[PDB]
Amino acid sequence: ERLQRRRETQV
Amino acid sequence: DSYLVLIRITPDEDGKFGFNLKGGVDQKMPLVVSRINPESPADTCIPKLNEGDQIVLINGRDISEHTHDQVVMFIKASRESHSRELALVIRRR
Ligand code: NA
Repeated sequence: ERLQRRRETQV
Repeated sequence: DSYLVLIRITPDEDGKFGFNLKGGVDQKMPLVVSRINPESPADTCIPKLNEGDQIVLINGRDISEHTHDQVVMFIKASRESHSRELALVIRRR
């Protein structure tokens, strides 16, 4: 239906 | 077919494990390792973490209904443990 830009996190 | 791997990482002096994470219930995608920093802890443990690995258990905790931020919290919290070791069960092809 819809998809925002996905977050990526450095750990 | 897919298989599971138990990965145990100790963070470096800056509290970092050396990998990037995408995913979470709010991201409509599983937890996926999107990058490995070369020669970091995640890259030099045995067995090593791989880009593309899907994380399914974090220090014994099932993460299937947790958000990206909640998962990040779980990973950082591993650094406060008695040994401060991150134990991931991942799924790989
Ligand atoms: Na999840």
